[PDB]
Amino acid sequence: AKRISILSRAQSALNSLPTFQLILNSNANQI
Amino acid sequence: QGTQADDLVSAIQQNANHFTELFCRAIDNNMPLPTKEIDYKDDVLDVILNQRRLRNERMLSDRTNEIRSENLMDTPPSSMNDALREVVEDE
Repeated sequence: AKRISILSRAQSALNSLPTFQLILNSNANQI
Repeated sequence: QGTQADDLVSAIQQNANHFTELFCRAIDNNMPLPTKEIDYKDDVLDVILNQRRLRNERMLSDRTNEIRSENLMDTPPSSMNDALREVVEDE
């Protein structure tokens, strides 16, 4: 995301990017 | 000539220690390329610094190649050229 964000605001015309949250889903067996 | 210039001499005479690295940085921004080639009669410090510069150039080129090969957005050439230079230089 850091290298996506740098190529984002300098092209589609300070910024701090926090640590991204891991969210995960699944459709496996529900015990 | 009529233009305005700051008193660089007094600033050096009062705070010379900072201006040492300021002048070294200014020299490093404007460094002519070596006209003669490196040889076996050169200093060991010279070959170490030459290898360090070449390694820096190769690291920058390899990171440029990897970021260009990833193709994050698949999309103004100078725009993503400058942006990719920035992301390589701070990566």
